[PDB]
Amino acid sequence: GPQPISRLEQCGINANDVKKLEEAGFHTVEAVAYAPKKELINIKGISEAKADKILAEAAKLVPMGFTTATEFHQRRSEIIQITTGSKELDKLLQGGIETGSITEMFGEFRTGKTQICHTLAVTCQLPIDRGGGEGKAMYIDTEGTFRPERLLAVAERYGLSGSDVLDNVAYARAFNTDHQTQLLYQASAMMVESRYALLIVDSATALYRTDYSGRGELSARQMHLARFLRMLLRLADEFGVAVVITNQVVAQVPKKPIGGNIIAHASTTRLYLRKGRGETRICKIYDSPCLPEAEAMFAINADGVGDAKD
Amino acid sequence: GPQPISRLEQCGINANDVKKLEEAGFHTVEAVAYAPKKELINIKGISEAKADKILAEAAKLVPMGFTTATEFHQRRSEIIQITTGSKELDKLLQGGIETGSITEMFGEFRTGKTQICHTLAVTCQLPIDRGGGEGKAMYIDTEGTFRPERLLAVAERYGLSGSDVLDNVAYARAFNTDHQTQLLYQASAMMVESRYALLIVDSATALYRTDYSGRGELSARQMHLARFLRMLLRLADEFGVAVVITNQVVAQVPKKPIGGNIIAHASTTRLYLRKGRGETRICKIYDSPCLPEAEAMFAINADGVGDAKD
Amino acid sequence: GPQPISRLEQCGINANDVKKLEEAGFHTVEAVAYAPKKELINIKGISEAKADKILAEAAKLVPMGFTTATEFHQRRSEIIQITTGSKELDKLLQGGIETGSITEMFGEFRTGKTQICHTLAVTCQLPIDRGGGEGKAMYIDTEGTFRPERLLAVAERYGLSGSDVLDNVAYARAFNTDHQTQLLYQASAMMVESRYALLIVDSATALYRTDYSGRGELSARQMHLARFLRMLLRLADEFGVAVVITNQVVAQVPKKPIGGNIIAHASTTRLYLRKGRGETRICKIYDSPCLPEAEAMFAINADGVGDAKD
DNA sequence: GGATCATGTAACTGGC
Ligand SMILES: Nc1ncnc2c1ncn2[C@@H]1O[C@H](COP(=O)(O)OP(=O)(O)OP(=O)(O)O)[C@@H](O)[C@H]1O
Ligand SMILES: Nc1ncnc2c1ncn2[C@@H]1O[C@H](COP(=O)(O)OP(=O)(O)OP(=O)(O)O)[C@@H](O)[C@H]1O
Ligand SMILES: Nc1ncnc2c1ncn2[C@@H]1O[C@H](COP(=O)(O)OP(=O)(O)OP(=O)(O)O)[C@@H](O)[C@H]1O
Ligand SMILES: [Ca+2]
Ligand SMILES: [Ca+2]
Ligand SMILES: [Ca+2]
Ligand SMILES: [Ca+2]
Ligand SMILES: [Ca+2]
Ligand SMILES: [Ca+2]
Repeated sequence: GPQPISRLEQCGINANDVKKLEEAGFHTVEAVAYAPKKELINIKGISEAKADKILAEAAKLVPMGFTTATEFHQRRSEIIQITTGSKELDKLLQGGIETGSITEMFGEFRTGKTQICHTLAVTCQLPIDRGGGEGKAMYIDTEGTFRPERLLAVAERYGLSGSDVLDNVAYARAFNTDHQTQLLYQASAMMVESRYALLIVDSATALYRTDYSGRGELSARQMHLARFLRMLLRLADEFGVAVVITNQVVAQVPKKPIGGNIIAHASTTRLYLRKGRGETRICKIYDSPCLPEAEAMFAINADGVGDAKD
Repeated sequence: GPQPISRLEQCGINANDVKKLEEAGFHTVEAVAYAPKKELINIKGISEAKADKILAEAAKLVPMGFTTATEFHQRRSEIIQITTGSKELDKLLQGGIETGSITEMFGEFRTGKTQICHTLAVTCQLPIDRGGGEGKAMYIDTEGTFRPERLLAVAERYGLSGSDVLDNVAYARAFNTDHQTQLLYQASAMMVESRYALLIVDSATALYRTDYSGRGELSARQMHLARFLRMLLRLADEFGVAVVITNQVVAQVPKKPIGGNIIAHASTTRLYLRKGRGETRICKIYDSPCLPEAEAMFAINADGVGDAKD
Repeated sequence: GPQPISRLEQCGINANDVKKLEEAGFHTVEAVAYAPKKELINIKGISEAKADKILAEAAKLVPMGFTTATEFHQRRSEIIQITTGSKELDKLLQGGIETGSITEMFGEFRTGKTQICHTLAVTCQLPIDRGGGEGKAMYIDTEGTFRPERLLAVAERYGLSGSDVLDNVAYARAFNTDHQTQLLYQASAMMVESRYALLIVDSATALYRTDYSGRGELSARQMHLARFLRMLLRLADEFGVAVVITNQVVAQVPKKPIGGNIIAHASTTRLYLRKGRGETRICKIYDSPCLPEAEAMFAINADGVGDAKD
């Protein structure tokens, strides 16, 4: 895991400065080592003469320099992949939902974006031997569509105790794009105390359509969204968590997701879920750096996402 | 219930600013805490130096941060669900129409969308022990199809006095999509004085088809509809009311509702009502985050929506 | 290849000064001969009386003066051009990706910018007879989208041993625009020990959008980007390497790359990759000093970039 | 013993 920022005290930085960084939003040596000098200068008391030291001290602990592709490949092969609850889907994602990267599943209504985010909120608590991620879940909602009774229905399918599952899911609701980005700063706090394995934002773009209405507000909403998606990338790098965000679609004037190019570039995996028949949906890999563009065929059963009981 | 915005006076904000917010459309601390900084800046007198304070003061009263899924589940289990007037329907919706979320029932003509909205306007006044919601009703109409004589016919079935029922239903007619959105701002006013348990918009999209005619006006009508549906979500969150909106259908060129993706995403529950035989209709769950896609079989009797008297 | 800066010791400069230059960022006589007097003065110990000598001594070894266009043309005709993995693309680039110049491929998501950078990371190790570049690869990533399993899939297609290929690719991740420019200084170190044939930055502008947010920060981000792109040009001139950088696009408010004029001028070749159908993309020459503006039609197969298997 | 001037980018539905 990541080293808490209090470790920096043992290096030459007084607690007055460290406690100035924790108030800014840094609760981990990684989060400071990743930050550029410009952000440290931007703190009310962190003078230039300090930030140069803080950065040079933090870089001593974390590896910034190069490495051969072998160490990366060997380390990457040990990355956790949370099971989706569907053998057909994991066969498509080659194991499951990666961690340390941003996955985005978009699709027309009813296609089960919130349902996948609900099983993932549970299976991410399974032991690694069972495909899970061995950690708590973190569910930021922007719709009011968080239904814990759907967490129990899948918790019982996997044998876990419904009591503990509803205790290892930290829920919060965003009421506007400002609160939504603010909950991420409070998220970095909680993520250094307990171990989280999955952070969910559902939906990641639902509030941006309405908070920025005028045609002149469009360039400002994509840039506010860009910082939000970058904040999400910082949590994945620093905490080794798995970020799953949910998008919405729009008609090409056939379905095409919203958010624009800023979200299509930032996302590493895009899953396009369309409805098939009855309760069986069709997930297709829209974008990925390693998976071939293919399709699967999962379902939405009374016990969460599963396979098409045909 | 929600705290009126005058409570904010006891914190450091002068009445000149509070009375500037009430003129904007905020009559509740929640409605201010949910609003983003951008909207407060947009008021004629609320400078940046104030909005940062107003937001930071309002957030002290209402909970914005995280919480475990247990507190949510325990609190969610105590949510009110208004009876539909049909045992078969409540068995489908698992208790009745939820509050604090947007329910949408669409369907071909005659299929009883206005009739369901008429019984709901009455049963939402029943005591909670009888399945109701213990509160007044709020009926925005965009068709002229509000018939109070149908409110009496169901008021007498439930034993309530027809006099009081027609006194606890606040009716208003929208003549265009602008007036329709304007009535919501006057709705937040009335909802903080009295206690409302149900807000109805029938129909929610009937006026959008005609107010925006040209093919180039389509992107502007979906965005005006997006703000309207977001205004509806703010009332459900802030006032804990139950929003029921009515849609229309169109032929796939078999029935498919209008409004597009902006209304399908925003709605949490979509009910598809088709005609069966005689006076018996068939409600089917088109979209929901917790209910399985099933069907029921209600009817339209002389005393409102009921069960198929077979 | 380029002469290491220790060769300058055999001329009249003491090791104290040379070791002062290597700490600055010069590890090659060329890199010193190219540097202006102003930069040498800027070192903590290199007085004016030294820099004039160091420059005049370095210029004795490397050719700075004029030459006829014949020697250049004869020498230019012997420049290496790394194969893209697609016969259709090499026919467009007339042989492949040039070395000693900055190539930039931009395009909407999914269009295979990271995939091209992945095959190029492998084929640049092929012997020159097979179209490669006979050298190691250098992959600076700013997205976390470096997938070594895609390096193996193309390594096996070309018969090379997957073990050695993942040993000749030096990977590093940039977490902000400061670290990104810092990795170039550590790159000049490694490039004088081993022989590199290709340096990759993917993406070259992804971090600049977010690190500089305010409208007033725009003039400072283009200038920080200008130095970065100049650092890239110094590596191409001094080390004879091939620099391939990846850009992102934005909507004209159809696709137009970001970075502004500073990156459009600095780039010598700009390739515009759009999606065609299925797995077949379309690369078009946006800017080049010698190639006509044409298009090709490659693909993204399970073994990397290739030709459209039609 | 004794004063003085100059530049630089960025998305979005609707029957017979
Ligand atoms: N308990 C359940 N058992 C079976 N199916 C269910 C259950 N709860 C919901 N569903 C089904 O799951 C689907 C709802 O999916 P979900 O709520 O994830 O959609 P979504 O992509 O979030 O949509 P939107 O854009 O409207 O928010 C519907 O088909 C619904 O019938
Ligand atoms: N008093 C009544 N007793 C019995 N049935 C009635 C009564 N009033 C209306 N109905 C029936 O209810 C149906 C009308 O339903 P309703 O007005 O809710 O339709 P709707 O979905 O709003 O339609 P539209 O799209 O045309 O507005 C018809 O079948 C009509 O015969
Ligand atoms: N192993 C594979 N086999 C076949 N196709 C693949 C494979 N891995 C990825 N792809 C395809 O390659 C494309 C991804 O391209 P790439 O990752 O290079 O895009 P990009 O230009 O970097 O995008 P972005 O801006 O999102 O980073 C997708 O169409 C994906 O389906
Ligand atoms: Ca949802
Ligand atoms: Ca992407
Ligand atoms: Ca009606
Ligand atoms: Ca919905
Ligand atoms: Ca990429
Ligand atoms: Ca150029």
